[PDB]
Amino acid sequence: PKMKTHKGAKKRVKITASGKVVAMKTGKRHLNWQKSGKEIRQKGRKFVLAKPEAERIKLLLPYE
Amino acid sequence: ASEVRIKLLLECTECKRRNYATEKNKRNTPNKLELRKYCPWCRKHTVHREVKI
RNA sequence: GGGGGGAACCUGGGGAACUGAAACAUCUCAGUACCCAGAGGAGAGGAAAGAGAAAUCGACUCCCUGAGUAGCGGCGAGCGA
RNA sequence: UGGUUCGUGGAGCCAUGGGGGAAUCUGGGCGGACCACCGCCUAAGGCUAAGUACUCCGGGUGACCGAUAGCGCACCAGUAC
RNA sequence: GUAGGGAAACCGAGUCCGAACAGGGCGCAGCGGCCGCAAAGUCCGCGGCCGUGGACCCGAAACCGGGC
RNA sequence: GCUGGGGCUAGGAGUGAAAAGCUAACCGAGCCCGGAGAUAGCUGGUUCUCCCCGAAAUGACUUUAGGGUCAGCCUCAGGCG
RNA sequence: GUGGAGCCUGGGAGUGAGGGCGCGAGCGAUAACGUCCGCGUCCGAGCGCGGGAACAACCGAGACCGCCAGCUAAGGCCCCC
RNA sequence: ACCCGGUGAAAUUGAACUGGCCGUGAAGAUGCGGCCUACCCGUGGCAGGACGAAAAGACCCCGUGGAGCUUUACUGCAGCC
RNA sequence: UGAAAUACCACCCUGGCGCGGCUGGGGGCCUAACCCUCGGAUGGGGGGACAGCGCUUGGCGGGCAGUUUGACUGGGGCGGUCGCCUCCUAAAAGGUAACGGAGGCGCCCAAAGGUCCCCUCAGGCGGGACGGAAAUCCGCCGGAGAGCGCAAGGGUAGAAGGGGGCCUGACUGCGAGGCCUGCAAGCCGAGCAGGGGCGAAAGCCGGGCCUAGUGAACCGGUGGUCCCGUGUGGAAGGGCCAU
Ligand SMILES: [Mg+2]
Ligand SMILES: [Mg+2]
Ligand SMILES: [Mg+2]
Ligand SMILES: [Mg+2]
Ligand SMILES: [Mg+2]
Ligand SMILES: [Mg+2]
Ligand SMILES: [Mg+2]
Ligand SMILES: [Mg+2]
Ligand SMILES: [Mg+2]
Ligand SMILES: [Mg+2]
Ligand SMILES: [Mg+2]
Ligand SMILES: [Mg+2]
Ligand SMILES: [Mg+2]
Ligand SMILES: [Mg+2]
Ligand SMILES: [Mg+2]
Ligand SMILES: [Mg+2]
Ligand SMILES: [Mg+2]
Ligand SMILES: [Mg+2]
Ligand SMILES: [Mg+2]
Ligand SMILES: [Mg+2]
Ligand SMILES: [Mg+2]
Ligand SMILES: [Mg+2]
Ligand SMILES: [Mg+2]
Ligand SMILES: [Mg+2]
Ligand SMILES: [Mg+2]
Ligand SMILES: [Mg+2]
Ligand SMILES: [Mg+2]
Ligand SMILES: [Mg+2]
Ligand SMILES: [Mg+2]
Ligand SMILES: [Mg+2]
Ligand SMILES: [Mg+2]
Ligand SMILES: [Mg+2]
Ligand SMILES: [Mg+2]
Ligand SMILES: [Mg+2]
Ligand SMILES: [Mg+2]
Ligand SMILES: [Mg+2]
Ligand SMILES: [Mg+2]
Ligand SMILES: [Mg+2]
Ligand SMILES: [Mg+2]
Ligand SMILES: [Mg+2]
Ligand SMILES: [Mg+2]
Ligand SMILES: [Mg+2]
Ligand SMILES: [Mg+2]
Ligand SMILES: [Mg+2]
Ligand SMILES: [Mg+2]
Ligand SMILES: [Mg+2]
Ligand SMILES: [Mg+2]
Ligand SMILES: [Mg+2]
Ligand SMILES: [Mg+2]
Ligand SMILES: [Mg+2]
Ligand SMILES: [Mg+2]
Ligand SMILES: [Mg+2]
Ligand SMILES: [Mg+2]
Ligand SMILES: [Mg+2]
Ligand SMILES: [Mg+2]
Ligand SMILES: [Mg+2]
Ligand SMILES: [Mg+2]
Ligand SMILES: [Mg+2]
Ligand SMILES: [Mg+2]
Ligand SMILES: [Mg+2]
Ligand SMILES: [Mg+2]
Ligand SMILES: [Mg+2]
Ligand SMILES: [Mg+2]
Ligand SMILES: [Mg+2]
Ligand SMILES: [Mg+2]
Ligand SMILES: [Mg+2]
Ligand SMILES: [Mg+2]
Ligand SMILES: [Mg+2]
Ligand SMILES: [Mg+2]
Ligand SMILES: [Mg+2]
Ligand SMILES: [Mg+2]
Ligand SMILES: [Mg+2]
Ligand SMILES: [Mg+2]
Ligand SMILES: [Mg+2]
Ligand SMILES: [Mg+2]
Ligand SMILES: [Mg+2]
Ligand SMILES: [Mg+2]
Ligand SMILES: [Mg+2]
Ligand SMILES: [Mg+2]
Ligand SMILES: [Mg+2]
Ligand SMILES: [Mg+2]
Ligand SMILES: [Mg+2]
Ligand SMILES: [Mg+2]
Ligand SMILES: [Mg+2]
Ligand SMILES: [Mg+2]
Ligand SMILES: [Mg+2]
Ligand SMILES: [Mg+2]
Ligand SMILES: [Mg+2]
Ligand SMILES: [Mg+2]
Ligand SMILES: [Mg+2]
Ligand SMILES: [Mg+2]
Ligand SMILES: [Mg+2]
Ligand SMILES: [Mg+2]
Ligand SMILES: [Mg+2]
Ligand SMILES: [Mg+2]
Ligand SMILES: [Mg+2]
Ligand SMILES: [Mg+2]
Ligand SMILES: [Mg+2]
Ligand SMILES: [Mg+2]
Ligand SMILES: [Mg+2]
Ligand SMILES: [Mg+2]
Ligand SMILES: [Mg+2]
Ligand SMILES: [Mg+2]
Ligand SMILES: [Mg+2]
Ligand SMILES: [Mg+2]
Ligand SMILES: [Mg+2]
Ligand SMILES: [Mg+2]
Ligand SMILES: [Mg+2]
Ligand SMILES: [Mg+2]
Ligand SMILES: [Mg+2]
Ligand SMILES: [Mg+2]
Ligand SMILES: [Mg+2]
Ligand SMILES: [Mg+2]
Ligand SMILES: [Mg+2]
Ligand SMILES: [Mg+2]
Ligand SMILES: [Mg+2]
Ligand SMILES: [Mg+2]
Ligand SMILES: [Mg+2]
Ligand SMILES: [Mg+2]
Ligand SMILES: [Mg+2]
Ligand SMILES: [Mg+2]
Ligand SMILES: [Mg+2]
Ligand SMILES: [Mg+2]
Ligand SMILES: [Mg+2]
Ligand SMILES: [Mg+2]
Ligand SMILES: [Mg+2]
Ligand SMILES: [Mg+2]
Ligand SMILES: [Mg+2]
Ligand SMILES: [Mg+2]
Ligand SMILES: [Mg+2]
Ligand SMILES: [Mg+2]
Ligand SMILES: [Mg+2]
Ligand SMILES: [Mg+2]
Ligand SMILES: [Mg+2]
Ligand SMILES: [Mg+2]
Ligand SMILES: [Mg+2]
Ligand SMILES: [Mg+2]
Ligand SMILES: [Mg+2]
Ligand SMILES: [Mg+2]
Ligand SMILES: [Mg+2]
Ligand SMILES: [Mg+2]
Ligand SMILES: [Mg+2]
Ligand SMILES: [Mg+2]
Ligand SMILES: [Mg+2]
Ligand SMILES: [Mg+2]
Ligand SMILES: [Mg+2]
Ligand SMILES: [Mg+2]
Ligand SMILES: [Mg+2]
Ligand SMILES: [Mg+2]
Ligand SMILES: [Mg+2]
Ligand SMILES: [Mg+2]
Ligand SMILES: [Mg+2]
Ligand SMILES: [Mg+2]
Ligand SMILES: [Mg+2]
Ligand SMILES: [Mg+2]
Ligand SMILES: [Mg+2]
Ligand SMILES: [Mg+2]
Ligand SMILES: [Mg+2]
Ligand SMILES: [Mg+2]
Ligand SMILES: [Mg+2]
Ligand SMILES: [Mg+2]
Ligand SMILES: [Mg+2]
Ligand SMILES: [Mg+2]
Ligand SMILES: [Mg+2]
Ligand SMILES: [Mg+2]
Ligand SMILES: [Mg+2]
Ligand SMILES: [Mg+2]
Ligand SMILES: [Mg+2]
Ligand SMILES: [Mg+2]
Ligand SMILES: [Mg+2]
Ligand SMILES: [Mg+2]
Ligand SMILES: [Mg+2]
Ligand SMILES: [Mg+2]
Ligand SMILES: [Mg+2]
Ligand SMILES: [Mg+2]
Ligand SMILES: [Mg+2]
Ligand SMILES: [Mg+2]
Ligand SMILES: [Mg+2]
Ligand SMILES: [Mg+2]
Ligand SMILES: [Mg+2]
Ligand SMILES: [Mg+2]
Ligand SMILES: [Mg+2]
Ligand SMILES: [Mg+2]
Ligand SMILES: [Mg+2]
Ligand SMILES: [Mg+2]
Ligand SMILES: [Mg+2]
Ligand SMILES: [Mg+2]
Ligand SMILES: [Mg+2]
Ligand SMILES: [Mg+2]
Ligand SMILES: [Mg+2]
Ligand SMILES: [Mg+2]
Ligand SMILES: [Mg+2]
Ligand SMILES: [Mg+2]
Ligand SMILES: [Mg+2]
Ligand SMILES: [Mg+2]
Ligand SMILES: [Mg+2]
Ligand SMILES: [Mg+2]
Ligand SMILES: [Mg+2]
Ligand SMILES: [Mg+2]
Ligand SMILES: [Mg+2]
Ligand SMILES: [Mg+2]
Ligand SMILES: [Mg+2]
Ligand SMILES: [Mg+2]
Ligand SMILES: [Mg+2]
Ligand SMILES: [Mg+2]
Ligand SMILES: [Mg+2]
Ligand SMILES: [Mg+2]
Ligand SMILES: [Mg+2]
Ligand SMILES: [Mg+2]
Ligand SMILES: [Mg+2]
Ligand SMILES: [Mg+2]
Ligand SMILES: [Mg+2]
Ligand SMILES: [Mg+2]
Ligand SMILES: [Mg+2]
Ligand SMILES: [Mg+2]
Ligand SMILES: [Mg+2]
Ligand SMILES: [Mg+2]
Ligand SMILES: [Mg+2]
Ligand SMILES: [Mg+2]
Ligand SMILES: [Mg+2]
Ligand SMILES: [Mg+2]
Ligand SMILES: [Mg+2]
Ligand SMILES: [Mg+2]
Ligand SMILES: [Mg+2]
Ligand SMILES: [Mg+2]
Ligand SMILES: [Mg+2]
Ligand SMILES: [Mg+2]
Ligand SMILES: [Mg+2]
Ligand SMILES: [Mg+2]
Ligand SMILES: [Mg+2]
Ligand SMILES: [Mg+2]
Ligand SMILES: [Mg+2]
Ligand SMILES: [Mg+2]
Ligand SMILES: [Mg+2]
Ligand SMILES: [Mg+2]
Ligand SMILES: [Mg+2]
Ligand SMILES: [Mg+2]
Ligand SMILES: [Mg+2]
Ligand SMILES: [Mg+2]
Ligand SMILES: [Mg+2]
Ligand SMILES: [Mg+2]
Ligand SMILES: [Mg+2]
Ligand SMILES: [Zn+2]
Repeated sequence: PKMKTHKGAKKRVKITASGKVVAMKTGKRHLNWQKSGKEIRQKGRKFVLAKPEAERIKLLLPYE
Repeated sequence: ASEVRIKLLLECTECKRRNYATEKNKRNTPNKLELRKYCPWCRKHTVHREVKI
């Protein structure tokens, strides 16, 4: 039967127009008091997943 | 951080928003910290007061 | 008038486990297997105390599509209108 | 408690084992807690073809098998054992 | 498939963060003498490999249901 | 005490002067059919020919350590030069 | 320096039990056909060929096929030879 | 038991044209090397070898395998309050 | 006369008693539901609104049920170990293993942070009341052997060491370019804008001489934002930013 979309990926990740995979930086969910503003700030950005991991995640999103 | 060395927030005195988190030793510094910091809402420097985290 | 029988099919009353989650308990397998009662050439459902946003539609059943969407989920594995 | 995509979730809707317990259109249920507004619908009686499912049975047809294959059985087989 | 960016409202060859007109992220773009061609993309066939099913084949000890 | 005949108690159940004994010639949970092609990161096995290339047994992480994911190393197609 | 060199994109892997030897160390006992890293090498996959009596990895050497032709390598030239 | 007449199994079995020593070899060789010994084929006997047969080691470890049993392991359930 | 002031008629407080409404517990009794029983039963007797039974609450609960009960390892167990930092092993780039050799971390500091200004150690000898090997003072020599919160190493006085003044950059919005690297992380960072601190200025400042002082998701809390809000306006509940 047809593949199901993986919803954990669909809730964490986006495929861009050119087929890159974009996610949120990790590491600012908590324990932030002693992190510099630089660390908090740059962790607020999206980042492009490395190619091997992006390929796997895109196979989990067959209908995006 | 420990029991004596607490985490805390710094609240802008003028708009009341918490703009910074930091720490202190509450045995060495039992009084609430007051420090001038840039408040991004007021867009100026402002006295900030220690507030519970 | 009933009783009993009939390969599957159907509805109702009950209802697992291995397995999957690379352990496992919620979760999955699955309301499946199976037991039982009943039905008939079918059975169930059916003529809105409906749908749900169209100033709208107009019983029910069944196929395609909507759609692996909306969502549900130790937000895991998966499940899924 | 069950059903639903809904696993307690903001949890409505449909069903109901326990307790309490109305009203007859100025009555009542619903539009996902709740309230107001605006609309939809008429619960607690029953029946109802057809389109759908299956293949014991009959026929037709195979880029189906050809006796270790094809049904377990081409033959006195659910037999001998 | 012909538009993307943004959690979203929303804006749109832009958009998001931002006070910014800053900086950055993600986006945005044919060969020939009008007709050719070649091409987004998409459909169908074919082939490799992946997902779901027992999924290359044979093999437990066991677990469960209904009977004997 | 032994023994014939007629009876009753059974599968997480019976029966046991107790050995986890016995319950139809293997009982720490009978047998048959079914779920069922359970699951097996294990062992075995895997069938014509010729031609070109041609590894690895390392690193990281892993209830991981004889299993994996990514990287390294092999190969094919397109491109660069 | 034109090589089964290199770089880029993508399809398919297998491997993630290594082992001997030389050198450099640690562990061990200035033990092990011991053990754990490093550089190299061969076997693995060259248990195809010559030498080493025999013998994966020591020395010689990378087997496309055929020849009752020639030159060499290591190692040999008294007989087995 | 043995010889003759009658009847006539079995496990096992890669194929066999199946000697000793000292070596070598995956470390205990009929099968490799060197050497020694040895005409061809049976019959009755003996058990040292064929790491002889049987039984996919019960020990031991490993598998995120199973099952019985225990408890102030976890989480439920019957039962009782 | 006080805050209020007077006879008299209201409403209602305080607190109490007494009659009743109504119900909460308790004590007692009754019988008829319900239960037991009696040659006899539309009855007699006994129990009795208890017990039994339905729904629901919390509890005890191997009698039973499903399971879990880590890895590394010169076999396994036992013991030890498991992430992070420093040195060595490590073969003069980087990296490099063993249950190889040695030590440390799971904090801390409101100054032990920013800047400006000033200052320079340990130690030896000589001299000095109480005063000593070493308290504080003076002189001479003394480049770094002291110091730098804590392991070790590197670094360091031409300061990163010691003292003082003013301060909060222990910034907000970003970030060219890199180090490292399987991923995910981790690290360094000029420069631009906002609003500042110190300095006459050049300038420095996005914590700390440096390398340990740490924890991905999920789930949830708190502050803010006012982005979503299931016909509509709200609300419930979410998202986003921060913790
Ligand atoms: Mg999820
Ligand atoms: Mg984060
Ligand atoms: Mg986290
Ligand atoms: Mg957060
Ligand atoms: Mg949060
Ligand atoms: Mg810090
Ligand atoms: Mg900071
Ligand atoms: Mg901060
Ligand atoms: Mg921010
Ligand atoms: Mg679609
Ligand atoms: Mg799309
Ligand atoms: Mg009947
Ligand atoms: Mg019957
Ligand atoms: Mg009938
Ligand atoms: Mg049913
Ligand atoms: Mg019934
Ligand atoms: Mg049922
Ligand atoms: Mg049923
Ligand atoms: Mg049951
Ligand atoms: Mg289960
Ligand atoms: Mg299964
Ligand atoms: Mg399955
Ligand atoms: Mg699965
Ligand atoms: Mg499982
Ligand atoms: Mg599994
Ligand atoms: Mg298991
Ligand atoms: Mg399970
Ligand atoms: Mg189910
Ligand atoms: Mg069936
Ligand atoms: Mg019937
Ligand atoms: Mg019909
Ligand atoms: Mg009918
Ligand atoms: Mg009907
Ligand atoms: Mg009607
Ligand atoms: Mg669609
Ligand atoms: Mg289901
Ligand atoms: Mg209810
Ligand atoms: Mg529910
Ligand atoms: Mg449910
Ligand atoms: Mg929820
Ligand atoms: Mg619901
Ligand atoms: Mg309602
Ligand atoms: Mg009810
Ligand atoms: Mg109801
Ligand atoms: Mg009305
Ligand atoms: Mg009404
Ligand atoms: Mg209703
Ligand atoms: Mg209702
Ligand atoms: Mg409605
Ligand atoms: Mg009709
Ligand atoms: Mg009909
Ligand atoms: Mg019909
Ligand atoms: Mg038909
Ligand atoms: Mg037929
Ligand atoms: Mg044929
Ligand atoms: Mg034929
Ligand atoms: Mg035949
Ligand atoms: Mg046949
Ligand atoms: Mg024939
Ligand atoms: Mg057949
Ligand atoms: Mg037949
Ligand atoms: Mg016959
Ligand atoms: Mg979007
Ligand atoms: Mg915003
Ligand atoms: Mg831009
Ligand atoms: Mg760009
Ligand atoms: Mg064309
Ligand atoms: Mg095409
Ligand atoms: Mg693939
Ligand atoms: Mg299947
Ligand atoms: Mg199967
Ligand atoms: Mg299959
Ligand atoms: Mg397959
Ligand atoms: Mg058994
Ligand atoms: Mg089980
Ligand atoms: Mg079990
Ligand atoms: Mg049974
Ligand atoms: Mg007897
Ligand atoms: Mg008897
Ligand atoms: Mg008898
Ligand atoms: Mg009995
Ligand atoms: Mg019995
Ligand atoms: Mg029985
Ligand atoms: Mg049993
Ligand atoms: Mg049974
Ligand atoms: Mg059981
Ligand atoms: Mg029993
Ligand atoms: Mg007895
Ligand atoms: Mg039997
Ligand atoms: Mg027996
Ligand atoms: Mg058992
Ligand atoms: Mg059992
Ligand atoms: Mg038996
Ligand atoms: Mg059956
Ligand atoms: Mg099954
Ligand atoms: Mg099986
Ligand atoms: Mg299993
Ligand atoms: Mg095959
Ligand atoms: Mg080659
Ligand atoms: Mg490795
Ligand atoms: Mg990893
Ligand atoms: Mg681990
Ligand atoms: Mg490891
Ligand atoms: Mg293990
Ligand atoms: Mg091991
Ligand atoms: Mg394994
Ligand atoms: Mg790979
Ligand atoms: Mg290469
Ligand atoms: Mg190519
Ligand atoms: Mg090559
Ligand atoms: Mg190559
Ligand atoms: Mg080339
Ligand atoms: Mg490739
Ligand atoms: Mg290929
Ligand atoms: Mg392939
Ligand atoms: Mg492998
Ligand atoms: Mg692999
Ligand atoms: Mg491995
Ligand atoms: Mg290995
Ligand atoms: Mg090995
Ligand atoms: Mg090695
Ligand atoms: Mg090894
Ligand atoms: Mg060596
Ligand atoms: Mg070596
Ligand atoms: Mg030498
Ligand atoms: Mg040497
Ligand atoms: Mg050596
Ligand atoms: Mg060493
Ligand atoms: Mg010696
Ligand atoms: Mg070795
Ligand atoms: Mg050695
Ligand atoms: Mg050695
Ligand atoms: Mg080697
Ligand atoms: Mg191999
Ligand atoms: Mg060779
Ligand atoms: Mg080679
Ligand atoms: Mg060789
Ligand atoms: Mg060889
Ligand atoms: Mg040879
Ligand atoms: Mg050789
Ligand atoms: Mg030789
Ligand atoms: Mg020779
Ligand atoms: Mg050799
Ligand atoms: Mg050798
Ligand atoms: Mg060649
Ligand atoms: Mg010559
Ligand atoms: Mg020579
Ligand atoms: Mg010679
Ligand atoms: Mg000669
Ligand atoms: Mg004779
Ligand atoms: Mg004879
Ligand atoms: Mg022969
Ligand atoms: Mg012979
Ligand atoms: Mg030897
Ligand atoms: Mg041998
Ligand atoms: Mg020998
Ligand atoms: Mg011989
Ligand atoms: Mg021979
Ligand atoms: Mg030979
Ligand atoms: Mg020989
Ligand atoms: Mg020989
Ligand atoms: Mg010979
Ligand atoms: Mg001899
Ligand atoms: Mg003989
Ligand atoms: Mg013998
Ligand atoms: Mg004998
Ligand atoms: Mg032999
Ligand atoms: Mg023997
Ligand atoms: Mg023997
Ligand atoms: Mg044997
Ligand atoms: Mg054997
Ligand atoms: Mg076996
Ligand atoms: Mg075995
Ligand atoms: Mg074994
Ligand atoms: Mg055995
Ligand atoms: Mg044992
Ligand atoms: Mg062992
Ligand atoms: Mg075991
Ligand atoms: Mg485990
Ligand atoms: Mg494992
Ligand atoms: Mg287990
Ligand atoms: Mg068990
Ligand atoms: Mg069992
Ligand atoms: Mg009384
Ligand atoms: Mg009475
Ligand atoms: Mg009485
Ligand atoms: Mg009484
Ligand atoms: Mg009661
Ligand atoms: Mg209650
Ligand atoms: Mg309860
Ligand atoms: Mg317990
Ligand atoms: Mg148990
Ligand atoms: Mg299970
Ligand atoms: Mg566990
Ligand atoms: Mg565990
Ligand atoms: Mg272990
Ligand atoms: Mg050991
Ligand atoms: Mg070892
Ligand atoms: Mg060993
Ligand atoms: Mg050993
Ligand atoms: Mg232990
Ligand atoms: Mg790590
Ligand atoms: Mg090194
Ligand atoms: Mg070194
Ligand atoms: Mg080095
Ligand atoms: Mg590097
Ligand atoms: Mg250790
Ligand atoms: Mg320690
Ligand atoms: Mg100061
Ligand atoms: Mg001095
Ligand atoms: Mg002195
Ligand atoms: Mg003195
Ligand atoms: Mg003195
Ligand atoms: Mg020093
Ligand atoms: Mg220390
Ligand atoms: Mg200073
Ligand atoms: Mg200062
Ligand atoms: Mg000032
Ligand atoms: Mg960069
Ligand atoms: Mg990286
Ligand atoms: Mg780190
Ligand atoms: Mg500025
Ligand atoms: Mg300024
Ligand atoms: Mg300034
Ligand atoms: Mg100034
Ligand atoms: Mg300035
Ligand atoms: Mg800066
Ligand atoms: Mg410091
Ligand atoms: Mg400082
Ligand atoms: Mg520090
Ligand atoms: Mg960190
Ligand atoms: Mg989770
Ligand atoms: Mg959340
Ligand atoms: Mg909010
Ligand atoms: Mg709004
Ligand atoms: Mg609503
Ligand atoms: Mg609304
Ligand atoms: Mg209003
Ligand atoms: Mg609104
Ligand atoms: Mg409001
Ligand atoms: Mg809100
Ligand atoms: Mg945050
Ligand atoms: Zn403010």
